[PDB]
Amino acid sequence: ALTKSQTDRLEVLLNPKDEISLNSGKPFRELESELLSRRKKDLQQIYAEERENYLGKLEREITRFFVDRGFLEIKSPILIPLEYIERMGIDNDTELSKQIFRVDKNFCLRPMLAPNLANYLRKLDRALPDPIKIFEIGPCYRKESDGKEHLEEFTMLNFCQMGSGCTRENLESIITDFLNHLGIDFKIVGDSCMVFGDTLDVMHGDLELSSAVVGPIPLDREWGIDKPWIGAGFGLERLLKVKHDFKNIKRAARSESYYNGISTNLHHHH
Amino acid sequence: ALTKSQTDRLEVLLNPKDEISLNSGKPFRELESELLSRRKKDLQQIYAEERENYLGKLEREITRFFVDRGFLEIKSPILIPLEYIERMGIDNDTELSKQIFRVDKNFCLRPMLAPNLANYLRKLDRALPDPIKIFEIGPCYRKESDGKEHLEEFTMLNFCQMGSGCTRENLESIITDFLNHLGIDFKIVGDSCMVFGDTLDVMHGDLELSSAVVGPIPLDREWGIDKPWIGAGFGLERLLKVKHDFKNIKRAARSESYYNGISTNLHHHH
Ligand SMILES: Nc1ncnc2c1ncn2[C@@H]1O[C@H](COP(=O)(O)OC(=O)[C@@H](N)CCCC[NH2+]C(=O)OCCc2ccco2)[C@@H](O)[C@H]1O
Ligand SMILES: Nc1ncnc2c1ncn2[C@@H]1O[C@H](COP(=O)(O)OC(=O)[C@@H](N)CCCC[NH2+]C(=O)OCCc2ccco2)[C@@H](O)[C@H]1O
Ligand SMILES: [Mg+2]
Ligand SMILES: [Mg+2]
Ligand SMILES: [Mg+2]
Ligand SMILES: [Mg+2]
Repeated sequence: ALTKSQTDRLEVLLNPKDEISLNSGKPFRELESELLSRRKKDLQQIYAEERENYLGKLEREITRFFVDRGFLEIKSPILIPLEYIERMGIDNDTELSKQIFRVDKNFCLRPMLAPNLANYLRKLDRALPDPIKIFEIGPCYRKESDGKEHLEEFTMLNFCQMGSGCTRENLESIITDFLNHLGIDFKIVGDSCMVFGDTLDVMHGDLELSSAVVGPIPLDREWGIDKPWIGAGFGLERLLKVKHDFKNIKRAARSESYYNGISTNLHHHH
Repeated sequence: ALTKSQTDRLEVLLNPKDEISLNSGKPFRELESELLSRRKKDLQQIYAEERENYLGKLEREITRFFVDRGFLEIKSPILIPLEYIERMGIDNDTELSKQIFRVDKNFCLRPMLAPNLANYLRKLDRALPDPIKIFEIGPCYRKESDGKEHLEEFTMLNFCQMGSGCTRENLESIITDFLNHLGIDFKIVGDSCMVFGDTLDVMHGDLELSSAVVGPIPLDREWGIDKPWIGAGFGLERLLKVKHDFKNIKRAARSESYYNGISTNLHHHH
């Protein structure tokens, strides 16, 4: 019989495609040696052939998709003023407020892309023709209980449009074209959150890929926005989790422990 | 005569290619209106044509260069254990130690990529053939006096090789092939730093593009490295500064104030 420590170690080395059972009586060593060989060969093939990191590669694929559809690529600060949190309507006694990583006294790691993108929409409206279409991909941060679907350090895509064409129909059509491009099935369900109000959540089974919003909303005034807008935020690690059938989202994260979902800890267990 | 406030505002709107003088007596308005028109047209053309962010585009170009030359693309954590700082030989009473953004009690924003990459080298050595070649591009953080050449939030490339081929000659040859690819002239000068010891600094005039190291070094033991290695770190914003002849590195940074070196603040000054 395998101990919990042993079972945990074999789970680390097991990949979704494997058809190997941890409950069929084989000694821990036979199982560990088999899996280590498979994972070493997996890394050897990546190194010999493509050499691209899944998170980087997905960012690049997504970037191409939105640039080709007329959206401006944004790269904004990750370390942001703490004041942006308050101004997003996140009161400091709320749950999301307790998820913020504070830095020094007056800054934080951004938990979302929206405030920076709201500032870009306002500013670009002075220069660009209608409709204004922009997107950003990059790191975001939230203190979490984690579990299998949450990370403290994750990667968000947020695209948005402001001016004409900002209807629920167009928003759903963009989401549909995007997830069709990635080859991911989904449904849309109505939900709500404290910050934006009513949302359209993009679901893969019970897993939330995205929350999306059809503006305008009352918050807009605080960011100097006064036109219709639509936008959606997606977690890249969640997209990878679905695409590669990972059981735990940690396999898709920035990590020292996994590379393209393959364990980097290829020592023997004792 | 222009006030300091006026001169500063016009400097924000001026771009390197402009042949417009702020010292030839024209009223502030004539100058401000001219520059605003140029910058709006610059943004309009980016939006109509390419839509790519310089920092993102450069990351993608660099990634392709190193992947095609046999280096594995790494995406590791930005938020790292504070203990990694100590173990890099950065004592807490040193100057670099005072540049660290601490997060909670036991973490920090990484000020460099090396510790994460050292862990990857050690781990991948259990799986990959000689030589092991890896690189990472991403955000790094240092409290700075700033000025025209430093940012608190910047983007580093670090490539490294471990095993065979880890000579000064090969390191210089990679650096040369890389900067030749980017179309940037440079020289190499010997320097030294507290962490790695003797370095080879890659200079464009008086501007440091990179520090590079030929190992092994005594620090290696603390990271479980015991083979020869070579590596170099480059700032992407510094590369952009040179490529686009920016006067201030802030034009190349993740920002809400500049997009591809063009001011996003296109209001009228009073
Ligand atoms: N902990 C953790 N780990 C992994 N993935 C995670 C995660 N937490 C979230 N995700 C993934 O991100 C997606 C979106 O997160 P969310 O909390 O549901 O939604 C928001 O953060 C929100 N900002 C998304 C965009 C809403 C539309 N708003 C917008 O476009 O604003 C644009 C500009 C503007 C105008 C006025 C105001 O702002 C999760 O679904 C998950 O995948
Ligand atoms: N504040 C600020 N703003 C803009 N750009 C900045 C900046 N500070 C630095 N830069 C740019 O980064 C380049 C490198 O920074 P550095 O301090 O000179 O050098 C280092 O950080 C160092 N880690 C670079 C790599 C050295 C080689 N080491 C390595 O490859 O390790 C690999 C693994 C290993 C094995 C054993 C131990 O580790 C600046 O030149 C500037 O452009
Ligand atoms: Mg949540
Ligand atoms: Mg949601
Ligand atoms: Mg320095
Ligand atoms: Mg240096």
